[PDB]
This record gives sequence, structure tokens and C-alpha cells, in this order.
Amino acid sequence: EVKLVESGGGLVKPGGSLKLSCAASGFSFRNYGMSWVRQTPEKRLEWVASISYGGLIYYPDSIKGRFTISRDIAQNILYLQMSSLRSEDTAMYHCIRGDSFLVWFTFWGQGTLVTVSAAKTTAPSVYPLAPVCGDTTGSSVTLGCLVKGYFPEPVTLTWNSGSLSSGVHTFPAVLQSDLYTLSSSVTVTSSTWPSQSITCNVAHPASSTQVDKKIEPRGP
Amino acid sequence: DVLMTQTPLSLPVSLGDQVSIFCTSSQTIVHTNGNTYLEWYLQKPGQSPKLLIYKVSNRFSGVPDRFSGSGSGTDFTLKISRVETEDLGIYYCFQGSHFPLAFGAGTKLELKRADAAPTVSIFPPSSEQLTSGGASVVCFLNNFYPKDINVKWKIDGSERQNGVLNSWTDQDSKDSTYSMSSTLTLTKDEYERHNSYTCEATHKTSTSPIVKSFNRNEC
Ligand SMILES: C[C@]12OO[C@](CCC(=O)O)(c3ccccc31)c1ccccc12
Repeated sequence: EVKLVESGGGLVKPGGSLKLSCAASGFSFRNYGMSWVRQTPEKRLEWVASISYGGLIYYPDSIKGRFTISRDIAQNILYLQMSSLRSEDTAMYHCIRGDSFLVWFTFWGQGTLVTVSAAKTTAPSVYPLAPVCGDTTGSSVTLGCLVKGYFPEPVTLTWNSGSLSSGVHTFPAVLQSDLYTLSSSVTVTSSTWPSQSITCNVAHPASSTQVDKKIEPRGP
Repeated sequence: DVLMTQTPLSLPVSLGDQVSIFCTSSQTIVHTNGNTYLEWYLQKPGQSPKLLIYKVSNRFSGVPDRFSGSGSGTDFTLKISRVETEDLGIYYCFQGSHFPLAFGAGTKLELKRADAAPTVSIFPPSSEQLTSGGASVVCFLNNFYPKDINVKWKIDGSERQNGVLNSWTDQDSKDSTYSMSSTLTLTKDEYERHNSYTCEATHKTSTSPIVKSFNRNEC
């Protein structure tokens, strides 16, 4: 069974270096061409580098000079030396086996994540989002939760510990300034809240954070 | 270099539908050995990309008979004869006939459904954040369809294009709609320098924007 497993990905400061590895199984590097391909946060796929079964190496000019691909045929391990790293280099890296002059990327590994950033482990700021008096005059009510400035990703947000599951929209985290910010919204019947308790539970494993924020109606 | 251009970036479909996704190369892509290394990949949410078609029209072993590839010159096409729920995700084309090898931006296969006006909710800074000296004004434009939407902020009547962070959810797996959050981040002092905060959503369902707002002192 062909298998490709990427390792080495992780947090790295800009201009820094990182070595990524890729242990292969089910085949020999002397019989297949290998490549590294990355998917950026924006989901854009980018060819990083490749090495033919014969050892020939190719890089696009953007990676040329900064990254270096090599392989251990005996131990069947593909490598990717990364240096002069930049935030654009932040992506999921996949090693891929292809069939010589047939298919470039026939088989992909699940990938290893490389995050280039100067940020330091920062716990998030969790704030309860209560409705304005003009939005609470209907049959339903939407509540929210703002999880601001944390690092690194990710955080785990739930409502009433997961008790509150339907009508929820937890939005993808975005960079506010080398730090992540996320928000979640939950919509329930007006008779559900404030009549019944609703709490936002946010955890941030990297900072050993686990905070709870109960949404309280506004007003003096 | 050869650039690959995919269209559309979003293809709303109904199950059972016959579909065609396109990929355009900035120039001809024939390897000196005569082969055309045009490949098609499908990446399912949460998974790595998987090969569908190689060398323009060769369906990869194990890939369903409903997928097929074709094209010539600078025009290439991926076809799905009868779309299934499992086919949903993003399709990518790739050219490897000339270096540097290049990928297309991708086409997202999404589900069609009835138009849906967004439910707009505005939330003034929390007292907790205010206390720490911050002022985030959030707005949610939820469960709308189609996915295309514009959000405009106004502070004391004047538009605020600066200092806004937006995020979008993927199509809801339950009602197939879309949601988006918009956060205007200010400072405690800045926020206290104005009274009216408005969030306006422009959806193909409204033209005349859905408007939601509050006053720092009154509701
Ligand atoms: C899988 C593959 O085998 O041989 C090539 C070219 C070999 C060459 O240009 O010298 C190649 C060309 C076209 C499709 C697949 C490949 C190659 C180079 C590098 C990594 C992988 C490959």
C-alpha cells in the first residue's frame, strides 16, 4: 500500500529555517518522481519543488535558492529544506509521488503545516455579544461571541458546552495583526433567551485557556 | 511562464446535473515530447487533493465514470455527467507541460437553492472590552443565498471603509445558505467619539440595503 507521511511542519519566525520530511511506503524513490506542493491559507495550490527518479531537480524561481529538495533513497524519505522563510510560505506542505512523464501528482500525502510568524502564544480575549434593543423585537434572537487576538490557531468555541448546537455560525479566524480573531453567532427563539441560559465556551489549548462568557441582555 | 485560469470560481449546481468546468492556459501547453500534461484534481473538504484526469482526457483508475476531461490548444474542460453530493468540493486544473508547473485557482462546486435574504444583526462593544479600552462593533449577515454580498459601515452617517474585518462561512451543510461576519474594530475613545453605528447589507434580494444600527447612548 502506497503511503506518504509529511512531518516537520510547525511554527517558524520569518527568515528562519525548517526541514520537512516525508516518509514513503509501497514504492521506491528510484522508480518514481517526487514533488512538494503547498496549499496556502487562501486555498491556492503552489508547486514548490520536485526530484525525478533519476535525481533531476526542478524549482520555480520563487522557491529557487530558498528551498532545497533532496531524498534518502535507502530510507525512502523525501526532504525539503526551507530557509529565508516568509509569511507567504505559510501553507500545508504535501509530498507527492507521480508517474514518470505520465502524471505529475498522482498521489498526495495528507500534508504538514508550516506557519511563518513573529507572533507569540497569546491567549484570546473573549467577549459576550448581546443584541441591541432594536433587534430583540421579534420571534428569534441572535447572540454572539467575539474571540479576539489569540495565537496560535486554533481555538475551540461552543455554546452551552455543545448543548447549543443548531442555528450556529462560527466564522473562520482571520489575522487582525499577527494575531487571530474569530466570532460565533447563535440564533434561538426569543423564548429561549434570556429566559434560558446561553454561554459561550472558548478554549485555546496553546495557552491552556478555557474561558466561559454568558451572554447577558444589555441595558442599565 | 504559463498561467492557468479557471472559470467559474463558483459553480452552483443541482444534483443530477451535467456540468462543465473550464481551464484556460495563457499559451499552448504541449511538452516537447508531444504530450499535454493537463491534470484535474478534486479536493474534498478536509482532505488532500485527488487526481481525476491526467494528460487532458485520461480518467485516473478508480475515478467514477461520470468524470471526463477534454480540450485542446489553450482550452480545457472537466465534465461531470450526473453530479452527486460527493462530487462537491473544489476542482483544480494543472499544467505541467512547461516549467514552472502551474495550477488554476480552482472552481468550487456548490449547491443551488432558493434565494435567501440575510438576517442582519449588529452588536455594540461589550462592557468588558470597553473596560479594557477596546471597542469592537460586530455585525452578522446570516443565512443568505446566493453567496454574493456587500456590507457597508456608517458611523454618524458617514461610511467607514477603513478598519473592517470580514469572514465568511462555507455553504451551510443543512440549509445550503451562506453567512458572513463583519467586525469594525475601534478604540474606546474613538468609539465614544460617535453615537450612530450602522451595518448595511446589499444582497441581490434587497438592492435597497438591509440596515441595522444602534446609538451609543440610546438602544
Ligand atoms: C512524475 C514525473 O516523472 O518525470 C518528470 C519529468 C522528468 C524530467 O523533466 O527530467 C515528469 C513529467 C511529466 C509528468 C510527471 C513527471 C518529473 C520530474 C520531477 C518530479 C516528478 C516527475
